Amino acid sequence: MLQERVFHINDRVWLKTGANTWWPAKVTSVTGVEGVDGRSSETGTSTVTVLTYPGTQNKATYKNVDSHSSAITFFEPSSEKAVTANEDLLQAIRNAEEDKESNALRFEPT
Repeated sequence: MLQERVFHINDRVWLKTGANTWWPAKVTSVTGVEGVDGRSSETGTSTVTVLTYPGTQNKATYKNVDSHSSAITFFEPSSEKAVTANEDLLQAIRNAEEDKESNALRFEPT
């Protein structure tokens, strides 16, 4: 009984940092209780902690939230439309590109 789309570790989505600054977000599928995300936050406190990828100047942070979908969209970056003069945005653009619900699946790891 899943939704229309599928959820993966990579989770290709867009996160808004302000107004003209956005960064890639990936859900590791980590609850903050004991697996309450399989039912509903209404039960206890099902919190899904996600950790993006490290950039060139900014490092990935970890935050626990029900989903934060109201802050992040479901799509991919434009790259060129994001290119301007953001060192951090540059590195973020690369990650978001690599993370496509199939990261570390086709290419061999380190």
